[PDB]
Amino acid sequence: TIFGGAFAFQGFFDVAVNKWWEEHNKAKLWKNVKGKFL
Amino acid sequence: MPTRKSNTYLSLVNSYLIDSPQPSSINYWWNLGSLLGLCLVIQIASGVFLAMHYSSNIELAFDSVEHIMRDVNAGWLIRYIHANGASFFFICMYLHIGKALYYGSYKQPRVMLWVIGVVIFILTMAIAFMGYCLVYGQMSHWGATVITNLLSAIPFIGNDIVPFIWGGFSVSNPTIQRFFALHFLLPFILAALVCMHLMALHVHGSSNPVGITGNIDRLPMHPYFIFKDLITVFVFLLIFSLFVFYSPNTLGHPDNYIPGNPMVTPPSIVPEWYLLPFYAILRSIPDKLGGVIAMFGAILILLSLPYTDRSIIRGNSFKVLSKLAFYLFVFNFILLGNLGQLHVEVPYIQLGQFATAYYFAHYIIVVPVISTLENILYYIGTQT
Amino acid sequence: MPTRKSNTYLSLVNSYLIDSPQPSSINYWWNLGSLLGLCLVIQIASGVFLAMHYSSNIELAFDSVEHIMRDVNAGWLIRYIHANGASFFFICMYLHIGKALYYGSYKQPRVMLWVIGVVIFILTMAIAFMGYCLVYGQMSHWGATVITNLLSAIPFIGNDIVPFIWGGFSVSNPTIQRFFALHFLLPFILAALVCMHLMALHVHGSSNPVGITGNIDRLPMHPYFIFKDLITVFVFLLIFSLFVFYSPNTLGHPDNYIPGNPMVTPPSIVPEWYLLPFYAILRSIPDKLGGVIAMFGAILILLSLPYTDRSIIRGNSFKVLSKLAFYLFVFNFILLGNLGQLHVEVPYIQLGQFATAYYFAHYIIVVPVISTLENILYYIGTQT
Amino acid sequence: NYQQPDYSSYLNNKSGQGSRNFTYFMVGSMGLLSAAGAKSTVEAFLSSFAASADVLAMAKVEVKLGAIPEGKNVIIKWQGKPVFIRHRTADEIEEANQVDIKTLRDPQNDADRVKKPEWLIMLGICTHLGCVPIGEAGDFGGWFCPCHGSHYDISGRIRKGPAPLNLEIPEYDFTDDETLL
Amino acid sequence: PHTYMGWWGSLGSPKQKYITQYTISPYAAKPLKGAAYNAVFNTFRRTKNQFLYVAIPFVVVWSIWTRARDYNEYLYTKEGREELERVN
Amino acid sequence: PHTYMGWWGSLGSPKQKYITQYTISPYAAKPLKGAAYNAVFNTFRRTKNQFLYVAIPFVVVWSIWTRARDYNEYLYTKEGREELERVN
Amino acid sequence: VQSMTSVVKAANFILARPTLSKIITPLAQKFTAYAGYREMGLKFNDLLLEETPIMQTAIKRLPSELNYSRNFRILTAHQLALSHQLLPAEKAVKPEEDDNYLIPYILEAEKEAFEKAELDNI
Amino acid sequence: VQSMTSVVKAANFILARPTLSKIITPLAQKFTAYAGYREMGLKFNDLLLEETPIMQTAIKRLPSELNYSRNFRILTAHQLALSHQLLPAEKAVKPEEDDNYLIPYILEAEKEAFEKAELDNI
Ligand code: HEM
Ligand code: HEM
Ligand code: HEM
Ligand code: HEM
Ligand SMILES: Cc1cccc2c(-c3cc(C(F)(F)F)ccc3F)nn(Cc3nnn(C)n3)c12
Ligand SMILES: Cc1cccc2c(-c3cc(C(F)(F)F)ccc3F)nn(Cc3nnn(C)n3)c12
Ligand code: FES
Repeated sequence: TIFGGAFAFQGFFDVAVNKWWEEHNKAKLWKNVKGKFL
Repeated sequence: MPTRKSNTYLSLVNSYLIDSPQPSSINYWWNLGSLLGLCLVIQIASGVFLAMHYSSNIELAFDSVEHIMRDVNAGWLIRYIHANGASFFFICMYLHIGKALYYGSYKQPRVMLWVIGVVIFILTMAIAFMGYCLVYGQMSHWGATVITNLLSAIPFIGNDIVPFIWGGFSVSNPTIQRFFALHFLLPFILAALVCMHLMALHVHGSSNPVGITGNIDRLPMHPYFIFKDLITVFVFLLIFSLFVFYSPNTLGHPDNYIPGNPMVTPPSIVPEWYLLPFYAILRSIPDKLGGVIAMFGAILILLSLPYTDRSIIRGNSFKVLSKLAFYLFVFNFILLGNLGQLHVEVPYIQLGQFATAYYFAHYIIVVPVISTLENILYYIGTQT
Repeated sequence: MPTRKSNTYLSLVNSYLIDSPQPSSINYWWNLGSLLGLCLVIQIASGVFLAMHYSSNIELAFDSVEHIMRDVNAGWLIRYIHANGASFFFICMYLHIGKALYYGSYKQPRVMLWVIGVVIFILTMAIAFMGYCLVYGQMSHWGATVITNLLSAIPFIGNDIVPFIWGGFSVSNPTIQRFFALHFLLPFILAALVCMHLMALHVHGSSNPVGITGNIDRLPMHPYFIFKDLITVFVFLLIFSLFVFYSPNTLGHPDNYIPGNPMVTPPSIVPEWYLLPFYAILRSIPDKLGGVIAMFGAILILLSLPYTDRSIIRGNSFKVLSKLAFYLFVFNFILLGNLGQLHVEVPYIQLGQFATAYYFAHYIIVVPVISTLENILYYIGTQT
Repeated sequence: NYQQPDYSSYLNNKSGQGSRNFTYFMVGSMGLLSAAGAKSTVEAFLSSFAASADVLAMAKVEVKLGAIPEGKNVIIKWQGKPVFIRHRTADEIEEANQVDIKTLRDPQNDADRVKKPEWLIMLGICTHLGCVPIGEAGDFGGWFCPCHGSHYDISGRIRKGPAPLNLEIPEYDFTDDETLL
Repeated sequence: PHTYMGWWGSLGSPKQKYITQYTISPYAAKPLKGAAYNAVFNTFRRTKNQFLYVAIPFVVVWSIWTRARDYNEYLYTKEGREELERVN
Repeated sequence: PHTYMGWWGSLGSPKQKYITQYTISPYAAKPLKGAAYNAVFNTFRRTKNQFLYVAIPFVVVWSIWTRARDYNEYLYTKEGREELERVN
Repeated sequence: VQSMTSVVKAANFILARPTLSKIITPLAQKFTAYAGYREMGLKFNDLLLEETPIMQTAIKRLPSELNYSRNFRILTAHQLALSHQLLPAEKAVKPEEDDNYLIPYILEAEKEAFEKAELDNI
Repeated sequence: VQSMTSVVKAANFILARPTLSKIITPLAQKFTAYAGYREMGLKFNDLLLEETPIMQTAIKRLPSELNYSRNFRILTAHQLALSHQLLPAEKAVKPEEDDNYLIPYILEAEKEAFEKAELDNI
């Protein structure tokens, strides 16, 4: 019963943090840099 | 107030060992409890003195054990003490449970205690098996493989839980390291469950052979039952010395001294003797999921025993039919254990199925029926 | 009776956490106790999850640690949690002891508690050091060597006890295996001393900042002080996360990441920060036997503190001179710790000698003299 | 009875339900945030129980294939479990040609149990209480489970014994004289 | 705490005024008064009384076990081979 | 068990008949009544009252430490080399 | 566990028919004799599990003389079990003294409990 | 720890000499004022460590009105510590109100204890 809200909060924070982190660290990530070294 | 009652620690030690009001009529069967405690203690001690020289790594495990045997001073003694003390711990626990069943110490007032005890029993075997997997002998490796494969039978989570417990795609170094850590710890969680068991006992006190209130005649634990515990402890240690020194490997299995390799399967993958009765059930039930369910039920039905025992009289000392049924149950349990170590031969497979059937039928039919019939017989006898 | 009071285990949990009558005036400094417990728990948890992947062998120890860091899922997180949680455990313990000294919780009614606490402290350091030796980094190896060599200073048994603890002629595989086993165990003995400390507390209850009887106004630990404990726990975990994630190695020493080799001595053999105050004493005393004696006395003199505190008033919150002396003692302790990590320079060696001198002088002069003077001042002030 | 102190200032401005609703919302939010944090911590710890990167890297390792006698059963150590790589001759293929829709716990054929008769791959671990079967004692002509005497057919199907399924076929792919897992 | 056992002052026993107890200081009594007679006569009495309840179940279980073991032995000997094939 | 603290029924406190206590259900009171004023004014009051007892020992110890550190730095600098030889 | 009321009801269910009484009563008498409790100085009622609120209530309502006799019988049984000796047939509890003295009180307590449960369940 | 008798003896030792009284009494008054206990509604005697058999005896021997006033003062001090607030100078305990009401009882208890120890030691 409790696990529902806990999982919802976990997913919300995870997706929000992941999006913000990717945008803020955009240029420094491997995914965005690989194209230059291709 | 005496210092043994004012000081909190000495107050507890007093309440449990000095002026604990035990019934005067308790025979030697009531000294097994303390014995078990001693066993646990010695195991822990031996275990610690093995952890100082044992290596959890898979390639070094068996070689480190042999290093203990051959090079470490008294290493052979501690190794054998630990190995045979596991078996002796289970002997004491089986006699413990047999006493509880015979003298009806599982009835209403101590049902809570009973439950805790059952948990301990399960935990204990789930510590013994772990320990047996540490040496990583042929039997160790293949027992770990068999058990972990059986855990795969769970439908929704069994497909991926087995790698989770292994730490890999098969029993390997992660598995042995995991078992070493969990095996060093779980006995210490069990040391807490032992204290919980002792408190659940102390709340209502201990039963007696006569199956009546002990409050009419109580005696302090000390000195009487302290010295009875000393007698049983010296007897236990004398038999333990017999096994440890003069015949240590009889209880174990020779194949465990072969370095384990997954490529070679021993002719008979069989647990140590005191897991045999349960493994027998695991062999009898066709379905793997059903097999594991029945194996754990063979223990958990002890939890239903207090409610299936409709007797109005505690214990069986004064109960003809109940004593007969209990002794037949004990011999059926021994037969089941004996079948556990044999191969899967025709008469043995049918006899194992029948033995499991009767083992469960004991709890779910015989105790109810026998208890009700005996209550009726008592009243209709004394009615005249 | 509510189920929380009839059931024995829920009765105990109620007596300790739910209806425990804590004084209403206890501030946040009284929440460190539970914090320490949490720390221990987390440490044990982390420790167990490290034992499943750590290899006690000397040649595999550091490599296994690096395996935890680089290969085991979340292994870095658990490793850093354990390492920084040792330091945080000692931070909480130092604040715990500081509160005990400041608010006079060491006085008559809880002297028993005090002594158990002191024992725990010693035991804890004798668990921390051992843990630091497991990694077998340069600092780990040379700290083990230094401590074991200092153990040799005992005249009658020091010549041969050192090989006894080593398991050999120098810190080697037997030593690291021995430390791993004893270090896995001693926290679990310490978990028993923690329970003993809790009972020695519960017998007389907990003090309060005002240093007067709390019986006039007590509140149940739940919900008030439970939620205060949650506040301090979340603050502790937030700071612990800062260190674990964003700055884990600042508390540790870089040299510990160098694989240890006895042939190379690092330029500075120094303990982690929280052993510095004691090691400083060990550096200051010329004689090795005298050095170890003074190092352990710096802890054990806390046992003499309750008897040297001749104050008729509990705590320092209303004691000008006592507060001044206590703060000067705290800053002297910090200075001693700071000198602990510095090399042996002329001003530093003289200042360390003076700092140890004043550290012991605190207990053996200042508390007696200051307490008696303050009792006299109170009475001669209020007499008008 | 007597005059109470004036709480006028201390009083909240919320209604009976509003203040209680907000308090319960805050307490529940704290409880569920704690639940989320504990779930994250416990999942991170339990992920340690899972296979480390080393074990994952070691698995899916190719085997040195090549020419071998027809009918001989080679052995490997892919992911710990023995692999019964056998190059069964055309005789085994012909024998497996006899279909079997009955008297077989899981009727199958070499159509799916093997890619080509020149290279047959099958994990040696048995079905009930997984063990390494003997390479020549099978009652059906294939591998035999020594623990229970179970017989494994040349196609890996369970012929007799306590077998709960057929001899597993690893997910190994084939190539030019190589095994590509 | 309605524990059905209390401490020494009140063990939960009912009122038992009219009963008297008698014992001699062990410093004045024999330790081995009944040992010789007990270990033989009393032990045999206990064993005889409790025998049937152990024997009858033991006889039943051991008879079944002997039948099963003898049948298995017969199966694995040559003369039983065919029946081993028939039963399996 | 003459513990100086008992359980709720008898905590060991003396008789306190003529005292009366008053509180409002928290569901009816402000949680933040004094937070704004407290965190500034009250915190500054506590800090000011307790400052001297921390400052005087701190200034003493830090002055001693600074003197020691400066002296050591002078010793290990070239200008102090001779003195380092003299003192050692 | 089984309510004394239920066992008494079953016993009366049997005893009301000589067809079954003539068969079971001899067997019941032999079973009670062989039960071995009489030789220890105990009556059937002494064996009953006291640790039950109904049983405790029934005991508390027991007359003084019966309560003292029961206490002495229990103490004698404990002493005999402790000393591993049994009363001879002369001192043993004869069958006719198994008077079921405690059954009426237990039945009264059971009736009170059943009435409470039945009344509060509507 | 220090016996109240000893501290009273030392205080009278000093006070008997103006040479030291004129120097210390102002310092003692300033130190008691700065002690900070008065602003919390506490008198000196309220701070005394109660958990001592002599002290418990002395409190038990205290008159009803003094005992109730002391209970209220202790409760007020606990409330003030809990609320992190102090009484203003108007509501604070004035210096003249530090009457040392509990000292006579503590001294009587100490005299009784010392007499017991002296008499049983011969
Ligand atoms: C209830 C407690 C315990 C039980 C029932 C138990 C049981 C066992 C058993 C059955 C074995 C197999 C030994 C053999 O096959 O010869 C074993 C081995 C082992 N156990 Fe324990 N164990 C217990 C506690 C411990 C503890 C506390 C430790 C360490 C502190 C430990 C460490 C080991 C080790 C290292 C081995 C293998 C070492 C060797 O055989 O050389 N066990 N245990
Ligand atoms: C494993 C370590 C154990 C310890 C330290 C322990 C301790 C004790 C002790 C000292 C007693 C009282 C004396 C005695 O009964 O011999 C007792 C009673 C009892 N134990 Fe255990 N025991 C253990 C195992 C178990 C287990 C696994 C069970 C599971 C059913 C169990 C069931 C009982 C029962 C039913 C009683 C009550 C006996 C009575 O009232 O006559 N014991 N325990
Ligand atoms: C190491 C784990 C520890 C645990 C689990 C623990 C537990 C507790 C708890 C919960 C309290 C009451 C609340 C509090 O004081 O925070 C307490 C009180 C106390 N502790 Fe500990 N503590 C630990 C460490 C220590 C140590 C090492 C000492 C050594 C001196 C110590 C000295 C005290 C004292 C003097 C008190 C009484 C405080 C008072 O009455 O106000 N504590 N302990
Ligand atoms: C009071 C309890 C404990 C304290 C204070 C403590 C302290 C420490 C410290 C200071 C270190 C040094 C780590 C570093 O230098 O980075 C350490 C390492 C270690 N400790 Fe603990 N420890 C405790 C309990 C435990 C427990 C319960 C276990 C296992 C169950 C354990 C196992 C280890 C291991 C394996 C390491 C080295 C592993 C690694 O760093 O990769 N310790 N400990
Ligand atoms: C070698 C071996 C073969 C088959 C089974 C087992 C077991 C076993 C373990 C459990 C439990 F789930 F509890 F782990 C339950 C039932 C079992 F049959 N264990 N072992 C090794 C062993 N046997 N006895 N010991 C001290 N270890 C086996
Ligand atoms: C690296 C090192 C050097 C010198 C001393 C030490 C100690 C140390 C240990 C003890 C005790 F006897 F208690 F073990 C007492 C005093 C000490 F200075 N320890 N260490 C490693 C370390 N430091 N801090 N930790 C968590 N481990 C040293
Ligand atoms: S070996 Fe157990 S069934 Fe295949």
